[PDB]
Amino acid sequence: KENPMRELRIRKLCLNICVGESGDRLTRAAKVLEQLTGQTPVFSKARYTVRSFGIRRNEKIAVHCTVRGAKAEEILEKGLKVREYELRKNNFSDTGNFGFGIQEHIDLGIKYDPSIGIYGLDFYVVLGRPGFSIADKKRRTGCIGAKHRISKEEAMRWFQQKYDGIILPG
Amino acid sequence: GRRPARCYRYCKNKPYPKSRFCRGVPDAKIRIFDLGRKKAKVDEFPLCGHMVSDEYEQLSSEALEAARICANKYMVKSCGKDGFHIRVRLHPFHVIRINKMLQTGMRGAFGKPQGTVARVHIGQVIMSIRTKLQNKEHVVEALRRAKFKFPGRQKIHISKKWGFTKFNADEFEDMVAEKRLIPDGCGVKYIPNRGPLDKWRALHS
Amino acid sequence: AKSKNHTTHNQSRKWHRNGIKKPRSQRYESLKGVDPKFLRNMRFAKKHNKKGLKKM
Amino acid sequence: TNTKGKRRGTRYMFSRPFRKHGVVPLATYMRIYKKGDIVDIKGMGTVQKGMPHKCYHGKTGRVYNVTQHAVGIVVNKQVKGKILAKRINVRIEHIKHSKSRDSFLKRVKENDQKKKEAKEKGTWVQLKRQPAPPREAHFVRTNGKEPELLEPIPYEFMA
Amino acid sequence: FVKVVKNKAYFKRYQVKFRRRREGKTDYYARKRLVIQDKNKYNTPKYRMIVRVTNRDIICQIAYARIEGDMIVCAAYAHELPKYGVKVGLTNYAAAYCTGLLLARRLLNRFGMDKIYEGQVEVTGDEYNVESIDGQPGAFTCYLDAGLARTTTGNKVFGALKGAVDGGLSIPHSTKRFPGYDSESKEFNAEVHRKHIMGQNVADYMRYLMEEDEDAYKKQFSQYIKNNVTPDMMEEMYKKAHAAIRENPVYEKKPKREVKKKRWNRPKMSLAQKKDRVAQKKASFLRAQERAA
RNA sequence: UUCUCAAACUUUAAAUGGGUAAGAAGCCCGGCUCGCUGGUGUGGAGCCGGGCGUGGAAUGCGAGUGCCUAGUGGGCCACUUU
RNA sequence: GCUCAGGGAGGACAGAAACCUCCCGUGGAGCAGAAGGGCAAAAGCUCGCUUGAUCUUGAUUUUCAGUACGAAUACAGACCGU
RNA sequence: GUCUACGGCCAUACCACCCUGAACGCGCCCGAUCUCGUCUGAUCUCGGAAGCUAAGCAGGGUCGGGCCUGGUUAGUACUUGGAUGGGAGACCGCCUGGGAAUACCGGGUGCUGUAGGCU
Repeated sequence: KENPMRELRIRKLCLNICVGESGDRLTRAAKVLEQLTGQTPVFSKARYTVRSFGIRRNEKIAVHCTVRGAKAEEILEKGLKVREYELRKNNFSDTGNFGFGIQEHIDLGIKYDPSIGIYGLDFYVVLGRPGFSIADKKRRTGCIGAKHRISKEEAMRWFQQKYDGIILPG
Repeated sequence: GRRPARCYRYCKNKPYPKSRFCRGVPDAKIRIFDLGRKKAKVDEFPLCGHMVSDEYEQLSSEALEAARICANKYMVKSCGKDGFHIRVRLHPFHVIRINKMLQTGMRGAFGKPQGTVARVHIGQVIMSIRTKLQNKEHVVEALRRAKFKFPGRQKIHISKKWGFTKFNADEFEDMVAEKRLIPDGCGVKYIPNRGPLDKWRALHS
Repeated sequence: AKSKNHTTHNQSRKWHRNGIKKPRSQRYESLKGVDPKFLRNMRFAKKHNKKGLKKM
Repeated sequence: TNTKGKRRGTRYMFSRPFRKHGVVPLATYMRIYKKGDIVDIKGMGTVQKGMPHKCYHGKTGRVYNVTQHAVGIVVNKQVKGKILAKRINVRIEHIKHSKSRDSFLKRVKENDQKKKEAKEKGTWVQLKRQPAPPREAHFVRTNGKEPELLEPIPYEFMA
Repeated sequence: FVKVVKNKAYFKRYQVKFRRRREGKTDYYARKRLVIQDKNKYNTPKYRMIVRVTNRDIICQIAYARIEGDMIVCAAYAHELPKYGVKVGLTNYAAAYCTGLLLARRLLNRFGMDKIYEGQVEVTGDEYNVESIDGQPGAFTCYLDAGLARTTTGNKVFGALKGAVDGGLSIPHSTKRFPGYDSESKEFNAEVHRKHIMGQNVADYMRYLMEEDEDAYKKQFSQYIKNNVTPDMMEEMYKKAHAAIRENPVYEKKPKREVKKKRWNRPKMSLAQKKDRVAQKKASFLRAQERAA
């Protein structure tokens, strides 16, 4: 038997739509994540001014959304479906997470709206394990130890075991 | 053009480098501090002759440069381009100041950086030549050619080391034989009985 | 008409003629600069040494 | 003339020792300072309030006043050609108990013991510190072997 | 390949934080202001009342910090509440109060301030003040050491505070952090705070899960069904805790047994053993290589 | 790994140097006072009354203290560091 | 209540650089400015509440003649903030 | 023998990796009705006790890195005081006392206070 406390699970599904825009194109991309997840997504202000991009210091560039537990498993089921249950070798982080993208949100389960428009958006599966909430406390914190960590090799075989995801190189 | 080396001979000041504070220093004449076949193995140039300073004085970047070539020019005709490796073991880091009177006087008489000079101690090596054990007199000749370019007194001393290393030549052959030394370019790697035992394993494989 | 700006040359000799004197090391020191909330209380303790004189 | 100013030439004096920066260890604050406690002064840089002036850093005085977070301490800064026993209000962290008086006090209660004892037993003791005397005569035994011959070693230049 | 931050050069310059700071147990910022006495008090012990709520326990200590390490005068544990009727539910706001009330009367037992400074015998929930009595030994004053607990309204650290406050400990506090503080218009309904101390916040959840599904109530409250605590028992159960705590507050220690004195713990592999392993490993390698080739 | 360095760099780190201590203003019990501080004849300080002189390192030397006060306030040289 | 500079691996547009993750991170950032010292559950960053930048005696430090101003340190008496 | 709470000194205590942990704690863990706080009950707060030492944590390991401590360097460098010493000088030697720092080479790898357990 393997230990049932090494149960590799999803912590959060980090979504964001970085439009490089404020006002009207951004505040209607906020409605996209709230139709998608069913929770009020946080707007992201700029780091500093890059004049080439069309951003500026403390300008709302993006709108991000963290989904936990029962909902995130079901939205990551919606989103992998858009990527016909397949991801690449490069797509998985060395820290043991993986993510992907989708070019338009119509393929998720939202119908085309003429007024609101189209928005491609980011999926990043933050894979965790019971005892990963040590490292972000106020009380006695600590690093999670080397054996307990999720590797790149481990996240790929998990996704292949869970979603039957055919992983292909390049 | 520039002043005689009498004026800036004795280590008079505190050591005054090209720094954040001293800006406006020209490039020194010496920029190669080793030529010959510098891209050489440890086990082909055993003999090492040093030009050791007998006097506490300042050797100019120009005197180091003039001696850099004087030893090089002889040893190329005497041993061939790849039959030696000269180092210049002095870098002109002390900046020398000039006060130019073109109606000032000694008012605000702080010098502008003129050039650079190498601050040398008694028993400090100026130039070292590693060549084959055959060419013992060619080093003693080439270093004596280059003594005249410097002020003060230099001593040509044949070191009891293995090329440009700090271990002795009568000990070297055994310290490589017992894998206490691996060659690594011009110099050698000292391997103590102290690291992790995986460091020991790739040695004795 | 420039002058000598500063020295401390003859000064050590001058200091040691009548001697570098330690201060008047006099027992029972002053109580100027001692915190007044403590010094008020001590002053009341001194006021009422009459009170317990016959016990004493 | 020098740039006059309170913290001038205190780059090292009021700097922290290597790998002894950060939090002030709390034994500093929880030791009691009585009146007439012989106390040596050492301006810790971490706490910038109630700092001693650089002329008192490495001096030793006695505490005359004790307030909440600081002691008033009488120290001998000289001046040019005399000595002024003077009073500085210094915080706890710039201050230790000096162990200079301790070798006296542990000698006094040892002197008091060596006087109260042999008050009846009649044996006269040495209580005054005799200096390091001229070492009295003794026999150096050579255990058979001759004293090993040393000779000066001949010259070689190293480098 | 990038420059490794953790070289030889790293750990030479590296200054470790204090041991309790490395273990994430003490805020040395917050400790320094709690613990230091005014220098014109001289050895007058500054008492701090240390409440630490754990996963399975509530540790309520009174300490005064000497220079060798702080000396604990009185320790009150939630695992001592089953001597007073509270079998399970050791870690809730009601148990916090009982542990604080147990600390208060146990200290006052030892100092002979048992009969004096009763306080709130009937739990009201109000802002009570332990006033000093003229002619009697002055009320014991200590200060609430919260640790690294985010002090929100209804933090159980304030349960054990109010527990101690009602037992006759003169601790400074405000009712802003007690549960029942109406934040929206800045009032404090003492009735809601009475619910939490007598445990009607837990009682209503037992009643909420009683009706919806029986399967989930057995999962949540598995030991309240075992140890036979119904929600109607709850309020009169903590009064049997409060009554017996105030009656018999003294702690009786567990007597030490004649133990085997065996070793559970692998001892430090000494030099001649460690100097031998490197001799054995090197021998083990070079013999395997000659046998191979 | 290696060559070479720092008045305005430094982990280290002297020599010479700068405070302090080497007792009766010091010891050690006992008791009184407080409006300060307090779980608490608690803490601290102030006070009376005591009781102990092998004067508690070497060396040399009598010290302490207060008035009035002139001249001076261009300096210069030398060893050493600069 | 937080963690910074920077690096690393990921991810629609998206690139050397936009936002989002996770990890490393002794301060290599920031703290109005000169530079030094000081600082990591902070003295930095982000929010909340505010007027201790108020009123009032002395003592002390710093330059010092051991005078002023300036600045500063320890209190004490209030009235307040958190 | 060991842990917990709170500490004192703050690396002989850190760091990377590996192995072992009995009982008790400590934990991860399970919840979101209340208190409470968020984009999200992840954090924080609250309410619990099915499972598990996987991790934190503890002990131990590594010819580990670092740190600690010695020997070496070396009476070397430098230095107090001295000379009608030397040398054109630069600098050096002696007398008289003091006396370092790497590289290199061994050893060590937290002590412990108060309170409370477990064996």
